[PDB]
Order: sequence, then structure tokens, then C-alpha cells
Amino acid sequence: KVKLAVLSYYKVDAEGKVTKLRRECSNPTCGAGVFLANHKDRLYCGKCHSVYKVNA
Amino acid sequence: KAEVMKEVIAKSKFYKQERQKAQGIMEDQIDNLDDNFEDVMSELMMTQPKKPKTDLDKEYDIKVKELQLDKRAAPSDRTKTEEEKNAEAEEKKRELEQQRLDRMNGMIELERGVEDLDDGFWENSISCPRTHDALLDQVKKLDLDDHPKIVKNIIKAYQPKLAEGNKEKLGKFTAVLLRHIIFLSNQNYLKNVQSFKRTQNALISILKSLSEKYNRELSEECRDYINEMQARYKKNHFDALSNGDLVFFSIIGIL
Amino acid sequence: ALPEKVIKAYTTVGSILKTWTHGKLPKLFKVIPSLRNWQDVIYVTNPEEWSPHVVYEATKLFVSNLTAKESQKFINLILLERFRDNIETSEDHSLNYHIYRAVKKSLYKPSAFFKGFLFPLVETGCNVREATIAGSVLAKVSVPALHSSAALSYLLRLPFSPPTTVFIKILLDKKYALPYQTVDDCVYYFMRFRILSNGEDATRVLPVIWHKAFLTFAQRYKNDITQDQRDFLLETVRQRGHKDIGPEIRRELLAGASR
Amino acid sequence: VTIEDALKVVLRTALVHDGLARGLRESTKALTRGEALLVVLVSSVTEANIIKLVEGLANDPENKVPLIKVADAKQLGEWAGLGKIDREGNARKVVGASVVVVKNWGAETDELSMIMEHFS
RNA sequence: AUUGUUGAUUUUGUGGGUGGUGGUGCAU
Ligand SMILES: [Zn+2]
Repeated sequence: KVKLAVLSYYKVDAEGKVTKLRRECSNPTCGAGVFLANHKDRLYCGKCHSVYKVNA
Repeated sequence: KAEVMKEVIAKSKFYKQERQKAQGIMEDQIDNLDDNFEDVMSELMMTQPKKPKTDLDKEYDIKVKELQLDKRAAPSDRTKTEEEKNAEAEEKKRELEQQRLDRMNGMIELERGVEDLDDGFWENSISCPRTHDALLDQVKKLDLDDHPKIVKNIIKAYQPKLAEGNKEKLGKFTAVLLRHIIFLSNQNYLKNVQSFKRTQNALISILKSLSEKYNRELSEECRDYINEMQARYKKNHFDALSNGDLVFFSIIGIL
Repeated sequence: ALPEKVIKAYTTVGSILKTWTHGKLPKLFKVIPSLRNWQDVIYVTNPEEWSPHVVYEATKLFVSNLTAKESQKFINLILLERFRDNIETSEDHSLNYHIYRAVKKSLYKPSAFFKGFLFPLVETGCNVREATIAGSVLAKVSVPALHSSAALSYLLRLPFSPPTTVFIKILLDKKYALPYQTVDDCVYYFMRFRILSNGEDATRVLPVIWHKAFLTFAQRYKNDITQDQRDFLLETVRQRGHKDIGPEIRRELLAGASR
Repeated sequence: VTIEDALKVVLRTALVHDGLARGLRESTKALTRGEALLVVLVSSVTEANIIKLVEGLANDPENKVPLIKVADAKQLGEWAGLGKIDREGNARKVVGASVVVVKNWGAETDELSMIMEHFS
């Protein structure tokens, strides 16, 4: 179990700007807001189960 | 017959290998499809298409929330007829008396017999008080006639359904309650015999209801008292004995 | 049309699904719900040739992944049609064991199931055997009280048909904490069957299933109706009461207290 | 009609059309997709990072979304519909909601005009 | 809470009704 996992995805600077620390899934059905889990060798989508390379 | 059997066994084996062969080819293509998965999925993603509720669907969603706003009714079961209730009650009475007769004649519920036991015997907000003293502190400032009120509330405040572990707490409270019933009898009550009579029997009635559900905890405490009282008798003899000891034996007969 | 390379791939998948019975499903099949045009992709996999085993695994896959709106179309277009076809085509008019589990898994998403399986079925000439089989699935699996009450309010307002009565009886038998708005609707549904100006429902002959449903409501929700409502229901019994069930309904209604 | 009373009906109307995102995760997802029309946030959130995140997202230049301040999460959860109702009718077993985002108003009400007018 | 990312559909504790895609004959 992970608590406040959503908080970890985003970083807020002192001026209130919001920056995304994780990449979003390119599948249109996933659309925006669907974040790829960062594994050592791949990026994994929890919704589509698609796999992307980390440096692609 | 034997020839017919050998044909049947041969056919069954013949079909079994065919099914196994069918399963064998089944995994082969699935492996091939998995290998070709990445090539296939890519073209699908290249050709993915670009981006009103039915009135019935609108109504159903509207119903869901309005039902949420509504209060919820409690359910009820069928009322058994008076003849059925009497028949069921009579059946339960008949079963219980029969078990009592069997236990009287030596039936022991581990369904063993007394003779079995005779082998080798001769050869060799509201706080739930886990201890008797705790209950006194909670009821320290209350009058004698208020003890049933506080004792009943503790049971209500810690019913099994309210939270996990309440069965254990109530189980111990059954043991604690018994010591309280014996404890009060020791204390002088000639001043307010009427008040003591209203509290002592009331607490016993509460203990009976608890004993129906938590006889095991009560049974352990009851045996402990017998050993403790025996130990006191070894030293003080009759001085150890008190009014509560007479009361205690009386309660055991009830429960 | 899909890419000609894909259609061959998913054409091959459909062949596997026709005779699949166990093991792991094809990887291409498992990713269909993610695709936007899953209706087109599912079409080439030829669903009405899906084996009963595939329908069960398919139902698990699509109900969990698709949205509520999309899961509705899967239930309505595939699971419902397959459910009807199997009953119609089977010699004994029974439902295959794997399809029977598929309906249960669809029920995991109550909103999609009711508006995709139940309401379309009763509104599209459901027969008694179809209702009984579906009613058992609804009877055994747990449904939320809120969603179940909404469905019960829905069925009560529909035109009377013995198939619809069965679903009405099943929901009542479940012993839900029906909201008082639903209870009022239950009274109105039975109230409209009493003779007075009124429609044919007053004079329409009543099967036993209606009486059994009316008995169940009396047995379970007698303590949750107003005294005026109790009088109306009693008015219904004297007019339309059954020979044997009617006396028991009268006993149960009278034994209840007003809310 | 106070602003708080206005939001009570507005949020309920959003619920009837399935137009509310309840929770931090759904609120963040709604904002980044541009599906957010209004943001309701709680002042008594223990972790200031939650306040900073929603404030930054709600104040993004591309999609400026109005933001509202709520004293207690528990009452916001009650407006979100999380809690259930008793035999008495009072809300029971209510769940605190830190953030609520409205995706669809569902129906036009005078109370929707007032809250928009207050922001303008 | 939980599903396989998802959103209250579940999980936990205490109670608890149910024989039911049951058969087989009978009476339009
Ligand atoms: Zn994807």
C-alpha cells in the first residue's frame, strides 16, 4: 500500500508552478492524466498495460 | 465384451491424444500471436480513430441519488403462526429435556461416557472493566441501587457488533460481574436490605444473560473461585468462609 | 477498415477463441478493451463463435477495464445476445455454466448490468424461462441496496408482464433496506391493480407470481408503510386476492405497524 | 442565500449528472485534462503540499479554474455525497473529502449564476 | 475499502434467511 501516491507525481515550486515528474500514456483511450509507472527497464501503463522504453 | 471394452478404451485414448494434440497446437499459435503482438499493436495505434445519454439512462441516474437522499427502511421476516411458535417451542423443550436426561445418566459432551473419565483416575465514554477493582472505581461514586444501571450500560456500550474484540471484553466482564455479585454480599447491607435486594438480584439477572453467551469465561472464573476458596479454607478454616461463599454456590445452581 | 496485417492477426485470434477452454488467452485479445475501436476489433474476433469459456474470461476482462458507459455496450451487444441465444438454442432451454458465471461478473458493475442486461431484456419480449434464469443470478450475487432499489422502482413502473413480475419478486426477496420512496412505488404498483376510473390492470387476470411478489412485500415491508397505504393494499386484497395466498397477505399486512 | 448554501445545491445538482470528481486523485486528473469547471478545496488540510498542488493546478495559465475555500473537509464530503443517511435523516458515517472538482453542472440554476457572478 | 491502473463495485467483525437453471407424476 502507498499513501498519497498522487502527491509524489507532481512537484510544486515556491511560485506555485506545477511540474509533472512522470510521463503520460500516449494511448488516446488512456488520454491525459494516465501516468506510466516508472520501472527500471520500462514504463508501464496501469490502464492499457502497454509497455514503453524509458528513453523513448 | 472384452473386445468391446478394448475398443472403448482404445477410442477413449484415441480421443485423449487428439485433445492433447489440439491443446498442443493451441499453445503454439498463442506463442506465435504473442511474438507478433508488438508488430500488430503498433499498426492499431497508428489507425486508432479520433475522439447524449438516453432518457431512460438519465432517469436511472436521477433515481440513484434521490434514493440516496431518502431514508432507508428496516427489513422484517415472516411472523410464524402461534401454532408454529408453540410447536417450535415445544420441540426445543423436548430436545433440551432429553439432553438433560442423557447427561443425568452419564452422557458427557467432550458424546463420551462417565466410565471414560474413570480411566487412570485412581492410579494417579463507558469503560469496560477487565478486573473487579476497575469496576469498583467506575461504580465507586454511585449509589448501591445504581449498580444495575452502570453494569447494563457497559454491556450496551460494548456489544459484539459495535467493534472487533467486544466478545472478549464482554467475556471478561462476565467474570468480573460475578466477582462483583459475590463482593457485594460480603459487604454489610443490613442498613438498606431493600436496596441491596433490588441490586443483588438485578445483577444476577444480568449475569444470567451474559452466561448464555459467555459461559466459557464464566466457567473459568467459577473454577478459579473454587480453588481460591479451597486455599483460604486450608489456612483460616471457617473464618475464610463468608456470606458471599454461600451466595456463590447459589448462583452456580442458577447458571 | 483495420490494417490488413491486423485483421489477419485478430482473425487468427478468433480461431483460437472458438475452441479455447483453458490456459492463457492471446495477448492481443487481452488488450482489446484499451483500444478505442474495440467494437470493430471485437467484431473481427467473431463473438458469436466465442466458446463459453471465452465469454467468461472476456466478461472479466472488459467489465474491469472499460468505463461504465462502454461496459454497458459490451454487456448489451455481446453478453445479452449470447445469453438469449444459448437459452433459445439449447434443447432443454438451459444456460451454459460458463455463461452463467459471465452474467455474475457483469453484475460486479451494477449500473452497466441493469441498464445493459436487465432493462433491455424485460423491454424486449423476455420470456418466463429467461427471467427465471436471470432472476437466479440476481438472487445469488450481492447487489447494492441503492442500485437494486433504483432497478425495483424501474420495473414497477413498466407495463405488467409475468416476466417483469419475476424480477420484481426477486428484488423483494433479497430483503434490501428499500428507501421509503421505493416502498411508496411498491404500494403504487400493487395499488394500480385494484378496481375502481382505472385501466385494464384492474381487470387483468393475475398469475400466482404476482401474488407471491405481493406476499413478499407484505412479509418484509409491512412495518414501513403508512396506515393509509395499508388500507389501500387491503382494499386490493379483497378485490384481487388469491384463494390461498390472499388470507396470508391479509394476516401479514394487519400485523404491521404504521411508520 | 449564502455562498455556502449556494454550493450545497450546486454540488448536489452536479452529482445527479455524475459531474463531480471526488478525491485528490480524481481532482488532479480532472484539472490536468481540462475537464474542471470549478474547484472546492479545504482549508484544514493537514499537509500543505495538497493545498499547493491544487492551487498551482487551478491557477495554471492555460486553464484558469475558479477555486473556493471550505473550512472543514467533513462538510465538503457531505456535499460530495460520500456520507449516508439515518432513520433520523441526519448524515452518518460521513467521509472527509479534501478536494472536490466539478466537471458538469448538469442543470442551470440561479445559484450557479450567483457563484459565477461572485468570481467575476 | 478495494479492483486490475480503479473508485466505494469491495474488505473486516458480529448476527442471519435461505434446500432450487431439482427432479418426478397428477389434474385444461
Ligand atoms: Zn496505453
